[PDB]
Amino acid sequence: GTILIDLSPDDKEFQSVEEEMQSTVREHRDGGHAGGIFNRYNILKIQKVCNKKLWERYTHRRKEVSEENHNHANERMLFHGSPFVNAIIHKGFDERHAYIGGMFGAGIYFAENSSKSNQYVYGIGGGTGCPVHKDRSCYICHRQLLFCRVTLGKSFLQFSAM
Amino acid sequence: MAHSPPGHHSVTGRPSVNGLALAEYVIYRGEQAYPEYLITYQIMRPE
Ligand SMILES: CCOc1ccc(-c2nc3ccccc3c(=O)[nH]2)cc1
Ligand SMILES: [Zn+2]
Repeated sequence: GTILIDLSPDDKEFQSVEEEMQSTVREHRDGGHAGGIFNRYNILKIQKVCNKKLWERYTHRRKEVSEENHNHANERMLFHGSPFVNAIIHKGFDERHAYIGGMFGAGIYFAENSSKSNQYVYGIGGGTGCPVHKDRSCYICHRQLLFCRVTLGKSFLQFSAM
Repeated sequence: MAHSPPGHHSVTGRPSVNGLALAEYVIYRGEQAYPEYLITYQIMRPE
């Protein structure tokens, strides 16, 4: 039940999503090992992901969380990179999309820095890079990220050396 | 998947060393995220 709607680059919604993508690039402590060496992106396409069932699943949970947290979902817009982006947009997020070995335990991880999520497009640690050239810093191959609506509710604060 | 810490719905990873890094977050229920936008891109080689 998923359809993808292309946004025009002239659309304010395209422009605000692109700005969040570009403005949240940073340098990484691996010198580019996982995600590649870059300061900015060439945005090729932004598509709205439309699925009524998956949206209703989200809003149902959001209401449960809000009701447990003084009517505050604590909703953010956050990046997600994953080899399973196609599965996610069709079937929704679930336990198969978790980072089992993540530093905060087995769960689904999101980033404020788009460049952090870029490190996971080809797998944990960038895996072996793009399927065509085996290059984690490939400048040719098309990558995909998700910009996601995320309910945090009451969030446990972990101070961490990163 | 693990559970959220008792009395919490997510974890926030606050950076404590790299002053330029932004936060990272973890949820333990897939229903707590919706994949709004699919962005197709290339990384650009620095000039
Ligand atoms: C089999 C591995 O599945 C995944 C999928 C996504 C991610 C992932 N981890 C992150 C960790 C910190 C910040 C951002 C991300 C991210 O976008 N995806 C990790 C493992
Ligand atoms: Zn490539």
